[PDB]
Amino acid sequence: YKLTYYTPEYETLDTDILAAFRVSPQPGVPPEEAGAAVAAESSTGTWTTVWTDGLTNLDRYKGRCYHIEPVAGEENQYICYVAYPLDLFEEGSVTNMFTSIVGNVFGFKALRALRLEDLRIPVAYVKTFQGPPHGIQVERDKLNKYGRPLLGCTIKPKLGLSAKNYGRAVYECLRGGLDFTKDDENVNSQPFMRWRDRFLFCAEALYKAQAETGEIKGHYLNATAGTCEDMMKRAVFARELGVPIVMHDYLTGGFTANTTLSHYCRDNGLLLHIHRAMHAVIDRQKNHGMHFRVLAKALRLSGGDHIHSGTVVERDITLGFVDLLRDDYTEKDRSRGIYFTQSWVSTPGVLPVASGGIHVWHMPALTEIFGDDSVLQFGGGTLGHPWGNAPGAVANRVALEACVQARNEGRDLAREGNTIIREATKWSPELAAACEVWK
Amino acid sequence: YKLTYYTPEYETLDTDILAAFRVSPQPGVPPEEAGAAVAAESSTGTWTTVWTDGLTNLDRYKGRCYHIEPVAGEENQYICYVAYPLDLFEEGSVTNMFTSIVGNVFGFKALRALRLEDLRIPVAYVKTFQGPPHGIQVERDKLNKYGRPLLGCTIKPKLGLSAKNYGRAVYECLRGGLDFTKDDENVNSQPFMRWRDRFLFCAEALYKAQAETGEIKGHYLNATAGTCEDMMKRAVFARELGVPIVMHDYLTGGFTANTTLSHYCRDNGLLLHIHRAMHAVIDRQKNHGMHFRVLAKALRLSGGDHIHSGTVVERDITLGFVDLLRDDYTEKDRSRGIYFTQSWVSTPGVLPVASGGIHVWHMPALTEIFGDDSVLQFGGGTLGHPWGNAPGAVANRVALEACVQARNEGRDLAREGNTIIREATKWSPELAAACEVWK
Amino acid sequence: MKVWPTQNMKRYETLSYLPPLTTDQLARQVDYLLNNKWVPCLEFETDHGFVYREHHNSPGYYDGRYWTMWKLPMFGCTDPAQVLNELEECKKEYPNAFIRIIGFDSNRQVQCVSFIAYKPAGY
Amino acid sequence: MKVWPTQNMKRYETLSYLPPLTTDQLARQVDYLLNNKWVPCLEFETDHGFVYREHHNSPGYYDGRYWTMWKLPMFGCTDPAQVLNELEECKKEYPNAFIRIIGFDSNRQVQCVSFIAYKPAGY
Ligand SMILES: [Mg+2]
Ligand SMILES: [Mg+2]
Repeated sequence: YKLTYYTPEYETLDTDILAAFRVSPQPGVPPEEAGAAVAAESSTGTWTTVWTDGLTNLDRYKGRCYHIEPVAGEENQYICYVAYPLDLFEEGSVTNMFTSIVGNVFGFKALRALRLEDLRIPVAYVKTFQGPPHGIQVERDKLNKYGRPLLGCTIKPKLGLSAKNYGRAVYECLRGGLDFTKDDENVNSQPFMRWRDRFLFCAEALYKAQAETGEIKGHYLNATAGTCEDMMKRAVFARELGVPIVMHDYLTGGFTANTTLSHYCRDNGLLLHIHRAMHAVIDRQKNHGMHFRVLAKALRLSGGDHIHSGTVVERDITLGFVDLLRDDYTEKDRSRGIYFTQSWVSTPGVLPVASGGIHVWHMPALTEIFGDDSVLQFGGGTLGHPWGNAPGAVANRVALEACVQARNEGRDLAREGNTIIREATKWSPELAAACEVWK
Repeated sequence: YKLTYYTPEYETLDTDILAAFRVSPQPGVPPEEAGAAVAAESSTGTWTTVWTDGLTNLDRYKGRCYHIEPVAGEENQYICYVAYPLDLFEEGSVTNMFTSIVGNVFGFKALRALRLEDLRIPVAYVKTFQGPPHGIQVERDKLNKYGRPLLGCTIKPKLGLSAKNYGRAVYECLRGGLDFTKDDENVNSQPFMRWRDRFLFCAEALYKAQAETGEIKGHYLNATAGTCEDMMKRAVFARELGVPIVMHDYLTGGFTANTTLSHYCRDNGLLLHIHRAMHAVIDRQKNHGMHFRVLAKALRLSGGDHIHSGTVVERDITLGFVDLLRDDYTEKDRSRGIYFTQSWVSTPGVLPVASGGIHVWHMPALTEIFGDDSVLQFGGGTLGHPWGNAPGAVANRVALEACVQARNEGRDLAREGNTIIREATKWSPELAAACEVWK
Repeated sequence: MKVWPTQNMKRYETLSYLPPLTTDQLARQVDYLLNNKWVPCLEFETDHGFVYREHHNSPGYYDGRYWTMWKLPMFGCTDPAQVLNELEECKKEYPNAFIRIIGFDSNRQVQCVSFIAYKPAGY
Repeated sequence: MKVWPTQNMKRYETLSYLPPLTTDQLARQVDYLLNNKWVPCLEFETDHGFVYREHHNSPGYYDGRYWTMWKLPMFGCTDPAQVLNELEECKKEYPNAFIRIIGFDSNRQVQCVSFIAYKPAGY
């Protein structure tokens, strides 16, 4: 294992997939062996040697541990860097990329734990994927929405409403100045709210709110389903209704179904909102699993227009992967957990979506941190307004525009954010009512 | 047959299908043998024993007669209760359920007569069926019709009108405030009125009446046909016209075709009105056949939104099976012929439809008995009005709303029904004219 | 023999074929909601008070079913007068609107009532 | 408890929920464009002012997104006053038009800004 798979002299090729693994060896397993084992067990390592190995050149197909560095602060933890040749991977298959790199090694007994922190996806592999159906620039052009964050609301309660009452909440949300309402990740098709009923009533509500306001509106119609056939029937009806945006739970549906829906969305002009339900099973613990940035990069290849990127109540790490989702080129930056320089060779960016327990007083911080190319998703913060959904919506839209205006004038959102909101309460009764309820 | 199939000590499982048979044995067949024979002949019983029985465990697959009680009043008649295991039945197939339980036993020579009164359909079997395409709540939400019975009219004469003349009668019906008109069960496609012609003219009429009144209208388009291909062509054209509701004769078309149509209706947003033509061949006689409640249960599984539930001019028995059609849970009640506690685990309810020989003076009784979640169907009572179809319709709609208003005010429809109608005659000349003609 | 009219004969579902409800009759219909533990709400519309089809054509799709909510549903309302007061406030802000009272049954989990409370003049 | 109105409440995207921009506020929004090296341009519309669907109804197709360009983008504009002058010239020729200021980022290669500068009376 040691002499074949630990190759500190190896110069990485531009076609190589590079992995940064956080490696926690078993006591008395030295780093060099840990690193070789990770390489070996994620590629061509066999427990006994076999004659068939002589029919090929395994140096062409081996993973190579080419660098090891200790982790500051931790006892017995290392970043192992591994190079995988391009030839390992099926073209355009995130399923295969994950299977090849993480399918086997995380159970290896010489490791106590293992986390994948980052992947350098080479540009030749990037070009085998469609990527986002539309991406940031195209979405803004289609929706005619420039120069601010977009605004959404998750409909609550997730279960218990009839399809008509759910649509009532959508209309009242959208008409007050939200761009989007949304299905909860859990809302697929259930006894009290069958999917096609929901789709139909959401369409009526969305179109009423668009005719009333004159702004383009969307509702994230959740097409996540048990089978590919079911998922497609749902996306098809969305196409038939003429509505702009569907959604998928990409981790629980999985990459194979996700990439099918991403291709359908490009072929039929549908935006695709991506929910990251189940990410925390994988990405929460520092010692074991896969960092979200890896899941984000994977989504940008398989394809979606939006991806849930979390609340921001470390900031630097979040800002790290937000740049990985949006930009064409991100340079290595260890302070932001970017282990590799990443190019996307004009693959479109994905809009990050901020959600959780946010309300009007969060608006300056969120606008400062994310900037314009983001979606800010209220649930409680719209529906919990004392005057109902439309005033909820107006409060959020006013707070946002107030912040955007203040930022454009040269005001510091970090220092004057509270004051910007207070000023707007003087002329917006809707916002004044919200500001009494929260903080 | 005695020792294997009569099991009075058997505890029924939550997965078992339970049957209540009214058993009329041949003279000198004791009850226990009659009951065992019913169980045996509806499951595993052979006339000579066979070696292949030793390749399995027949105790897992036998029907078990677990209880017998005499019938009050009738000579030599018993209620026998039989448990059938879940594993006997194809998932989602009413066809198979009826074949298994009623396919063989009713010809058994030791019985003079045999009637199936009731079935306990276990919740694990219930969840294999789609059930109603929409059901009561969703139908109300789609049509925007709350807080009263719905009102329909069968077009008469059933045969002999041209397609255009038939559509003329539909328009004049609908415009006077009926929610629905309807094809007779007999009207499929016939020499003087081919189905596609009827559909086209009925569409013109229904949309004219809707544009005139501002209330959503439907016409029950009968898709019943000789073949599945023909049935589907008819449902598809209804889909193309954008009309809300189709119809099927579920007993004469049959459960295989009915379940196909029910699934199409769910997938295409069509309400399904179900007519019970031929029910009286099966359900009329007390000592032989199947009670309607069993046919109703079956329809709720196969699927429809409305089902003909009869006139009420025993009440308790009708109210029994109406609850079985509408509610989520109905407790055993021998006074209403409910032999088993029935849960539906959120399978939607079906609208019962009252029909046959009814007129404006029936409206208090019908509103009292059925309540709001019903369809009241007035053929003669609309088309027999001396002023024609629109005044006919107005008379019925006014009588109904007068009843609803009176009920909501706290009046007793049972005691003051006549007076409620008389009061409404004072301001509705259309209702005054109807009240002179009938009663 | 009367002919039922064609022109300016739009209806609003349940109770719209009766004479317009007096203030007392309205209060008794609201009392029925409260006695059944239904939550009253008001809804209004200024543009089209009827059903039509603009945005889509497929079975069970209609525009004009949703009106606009006046405030919020009146949870823990004990008195019909509170509803009739909101009715008057709504008529004051939108004299040109159609206004209906709706009801929510939180147990059946559906809207369960809908009847017209006010129409503008000429309707 | 105020009810958000339904009637004559059309909006124009970013900044249209704020009070109408004063001359000074307008000049500061134009300064932000110029400080970022974005090219300001004016766009006007006399007919609709909102999005609708006439010619097609497939996903992401709307009519009314394109308005009409006033002249050309103002390449090498250094002073907000030059934009405000064009705004005045446009208002003079089309007093009945909606007028928005748009911005082009030649580096990102997209339109990046769109805010309403003038509405006719009644809007
Ligand atoms: Mg959620
Ligand atoms: Mg008939």
